[PDB]
Amino acid sequence: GSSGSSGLPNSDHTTSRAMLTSLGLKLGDRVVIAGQKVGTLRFCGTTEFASGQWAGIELDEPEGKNNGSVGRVQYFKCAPKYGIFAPLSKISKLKDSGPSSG
Repeated sequence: GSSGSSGLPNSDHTTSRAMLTSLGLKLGDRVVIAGQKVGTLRFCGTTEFASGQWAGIELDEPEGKNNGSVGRVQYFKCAPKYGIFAPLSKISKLKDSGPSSG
């Protein structure tokens, strides 16, 4: 680990409990990144490369900028150029989306 870098203890303090229930997503559900990209939710929480709430989604087609793992840190397993990560806050449940008016 690293004492002087980010802040507050590690492991503990997880914000991945009051998000899945509030939003309505779970491991094994079809989500949508920004109501555009369609993928299957596999991992949900924080990332090691970036900062904030993310999720390791797995697109059905080869349109991802990863292969399940990011550099040295691993999240989920999948084919090459299939796994991708996007802001959970930006990832919502499939369907029920459409501003229309703008």
